[PDB]
Amino acid sequence: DSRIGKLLGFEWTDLSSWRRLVTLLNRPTDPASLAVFRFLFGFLMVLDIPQERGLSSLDRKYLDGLDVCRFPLLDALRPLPLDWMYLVYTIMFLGALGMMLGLCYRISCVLFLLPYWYVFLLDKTSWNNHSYLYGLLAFQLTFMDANHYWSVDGLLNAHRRNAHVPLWNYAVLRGQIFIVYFIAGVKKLDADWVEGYSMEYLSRHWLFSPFKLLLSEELTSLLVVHWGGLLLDLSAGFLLFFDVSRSIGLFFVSYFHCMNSQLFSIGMFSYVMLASSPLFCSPEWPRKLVSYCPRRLQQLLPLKAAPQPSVSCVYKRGQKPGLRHQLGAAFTLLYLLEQLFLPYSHFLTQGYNNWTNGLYGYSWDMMVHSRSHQHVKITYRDGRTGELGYLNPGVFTQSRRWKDHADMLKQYATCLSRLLPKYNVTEPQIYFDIWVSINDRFQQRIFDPRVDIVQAAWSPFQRTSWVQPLLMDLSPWRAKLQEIKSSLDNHTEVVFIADFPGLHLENFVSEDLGNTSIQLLQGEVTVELVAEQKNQTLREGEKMQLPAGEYHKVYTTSPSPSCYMYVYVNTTELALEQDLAYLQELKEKVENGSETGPLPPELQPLLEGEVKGGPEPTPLVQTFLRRQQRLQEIERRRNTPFHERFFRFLLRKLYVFRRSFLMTCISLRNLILGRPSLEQLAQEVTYANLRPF
Amino acid sequence: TVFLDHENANKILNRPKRYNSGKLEEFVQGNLERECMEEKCSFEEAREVFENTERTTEFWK
Ligand SMILES: C/C(=C\Cc1c(C)c(O)c2ccccc2c1O)CCC[C@H](C)CCC[C@H](C)CCCC(C)C
Ligand SMILES: *[C@@H]1O[C@H](CO)[C@@H](O[C@@H]2O[C@H](CO)[C@@H](O)[C@H](O)[C@H]2NC(C)=O)[C@H](O)[C@H]1NC(C)=O
Ligand SMILES: *[C@@H]1O[C@H](CO)[C@@H](O[C@@H]2O[C@H](CO)[C@@H](O)[C@H](O)[C@H]2NC(C)=O)[C@H](O)[C@H]1NC(C)=O
Ligand SMILES: *[C@@H]1O[C@H](CO)[C@@H](O[C@@H]2O[C@H](CO)[C@@H](O)[C@H](O)[C@H]2NC(C)=O)[C@H](O)[C@H]1NC(C)=O
Ligand SMILES: *[C@@H]1O[C@H](CO)[C@@H](O)[C@H](O)[C@H]1NC(C)=O
Repeated sequence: DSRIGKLLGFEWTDLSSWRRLVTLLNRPTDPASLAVFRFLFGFLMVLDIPQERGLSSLDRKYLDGLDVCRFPLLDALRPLPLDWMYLVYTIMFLGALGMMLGLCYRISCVLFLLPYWYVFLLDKTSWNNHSYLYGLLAFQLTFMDANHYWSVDGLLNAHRRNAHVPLWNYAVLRGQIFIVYFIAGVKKLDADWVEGYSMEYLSRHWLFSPFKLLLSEELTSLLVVHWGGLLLDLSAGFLLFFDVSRSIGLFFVSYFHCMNSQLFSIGMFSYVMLASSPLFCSPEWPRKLVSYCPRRLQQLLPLKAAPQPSVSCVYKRGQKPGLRHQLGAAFTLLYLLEQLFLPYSHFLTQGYNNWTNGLYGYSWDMMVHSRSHQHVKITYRDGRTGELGYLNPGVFTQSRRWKDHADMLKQYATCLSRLLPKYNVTEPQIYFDIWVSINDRFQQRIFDPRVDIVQAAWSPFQRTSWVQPLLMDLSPWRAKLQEIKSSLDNHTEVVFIADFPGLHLENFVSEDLGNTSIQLLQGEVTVELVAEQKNQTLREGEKMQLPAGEYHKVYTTSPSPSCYMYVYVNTTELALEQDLAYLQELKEKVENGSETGPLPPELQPLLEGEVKGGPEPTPLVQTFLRRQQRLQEIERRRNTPFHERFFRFLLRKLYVFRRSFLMTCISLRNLILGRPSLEQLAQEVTYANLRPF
Repeated sequence: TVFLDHENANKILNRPKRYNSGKLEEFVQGNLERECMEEKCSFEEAREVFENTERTTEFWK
């Protein structure tokens, strides 16, 4: 009767002793809501396996004989051949279906769990928060008794049909969702989110159009997107648990998740969170909801009778708890403590630390950092002759997350070291020079450009000495820089650079980019032209007009870092645009009746639109025709009815599913019965890739 | 294209976002993705987001 017991569902006396705590955490509860959540989660993962896990693209990702650089968490892991991987994904699909239908539930959970984590750990570049969440949910549900309501296993076994479940099944899931929301909220107490920098361009979307009717865009990008996000994180964490606030919280969270789903392309995360939101309701809502149906509907829906006793719960008359009862409470407490601690475990695993905190995926810092890379240079020195050469930025790689983490860079360096001898290169030394800015700051180096990464020292628990610190002393400049961005014309472009003392940047201005200038904002640098070996020492507020088509160098020779800017206009692009505008003006003058004289021979293809029975068109004519064709195609695309777009979307998804199933069938046949003739394989591959139509 | 030229390697002032958008639009796998990127923010911002559901894979396909 006490208000504390009514609000929180338990009295303090239940926490007096361990036995009473176990009895509280193992009290009876209705099994319906857990069953509904099981069905929704299983169905969503079944739909998600052929789309995001990569069943359709697996044939061009783990192709045999191809030399690519993987990024596994453990170097001991190695991918298996493609056929065995397809078998693993088939086991994943079977486990997901079994969880959805509740048939051999524990085996289904295990068969989904072990492959999923194996795939998740195999490639660090495919880590995201929602994949980690799906993994954690699958791990949790392996122990939970979710096969008690609306399950085929119940029909196959009467003892586990419409029976009670212990209370900790709901408690662990509620704690997980609360931890997700609360950690997401608290992580967003950073200067780059409360100030509106991260995701600043989300306020122009048409979904925010009604908000603009009362607020300006600049304020709408701060009060609504960011502050609304933080407040909604905390509110979704806390409101749903209490009785009075459930309706408003459900409405806000549902609308928030729908808007997030339509704004972003995260995938199935928003739908899974929508499925999890009802879990805070009473544990018996589906049963009483079904009770409000006519007799005919009830004949096929699950049972409406009251639940029967179970054997994995403590019933009060005294019943002595067994062993599973205690282990349930122990698992609940330890798992919740581990979930709380893991996001803040970055002070132990400092080898993975960078400008950001730890690897991406297990911190719930969703959409809080944005990065803009400017350049990536890979230099190699041959170990026998002394030659110096340059590799392509992204060779032997399938992702671009190696530009932001030291460990991935080390693995990439080792991969290059082992693979380069296939191209007549002896034992090399590899140097990296990468330019990146986070949340619209000066472009600065992220890694030391003088350190051989192959021979560099890296361990998981020790800080790296070749990761440049993030210079936040240049943070307030983000105001003034933005103003400079708004005072330029449609052709001029500006690139901001912040450089460390002693290091120098070597650049080659292309022949097209005439009218390029360098200006110093803070510090003291020396700009050297190598054609005549002449350098000028620049002070603040001085500008130099650099050569176009040669190399220059900029050296920093001050006690502190120097910030400067490159301002350029593509002269070739301007000339091409002016010539195209002149040609368009002549075409319009001819069309509207002016210029009565005969058209030039080169203009004849333009009006005709097809070069048939005549000399080949000039490059300018080709460019004009291509631009007109592209404009017409874009215009046709924009003026497209919604039903056609929806039909194309459905057809494309059907193609993806069909390709996945056919490739899996071919792989399984090859694995079981062996390999048929090569021409048959080519024909089958052609058949699988065929568009449905 | 494993080895890149000395002259072409040292080009800091080469449009990352414009080049990526042009490559995506020209590529058959893009076009619609290239058009969305042009209408939307730069693809570099999308990559910096890091939560996209295989944005590179979707653009390739
Ligand atoms: C991009 C944002 C958050 C990142 C994110 C994402 C993508 C998620 O998938 C999450 C899922 C679960 C938990 C946290 C998640 C998360 O942090 C800002 C959010 C933008 C959104 C449009 C805010 C809208 C606020 C509503 C309209 C209320 C406004 C209140 C009044 C002005 C009406
Ligand atoms: C132009 O000025 C720069 C300013 O430092 C000179 O550079 C340094 O150059 C010397 C001689 O080449 C090197 O020994 C130093 O190591 C350089 N400094 C750094 C920090 O790397 C440069 O030599 C001048 N140009 C000419 C042609 O003399
Ligand atoms: C190159 O220099 C700058 C861009 O690098 C531009 O010059 C502008 O020149 C016009 C001429 O009236 C001024 O109104 C602008 O204020 C200038 N912009 C500045 C100073 O940022 C232009 O793109 C090129 N100029 C020339 C002469 O080639
Ligand atoms: C400078 O502007 C020009 C404007 O044309 C850009 O160039 C074209 O450049 C692409 C490479 O991205 C070539 O494939 C095309 O053939 C060029 N167009 C022609 C010849 O009409 C150019 O990329 C810009 N940047 C630089 C560094 O020059
Ligand atoms: C030289 O290197 C190239 C790179 O593949 C190739 O011709 C071969 O590996 C080398 N040739 C000889 C004769 O060593």
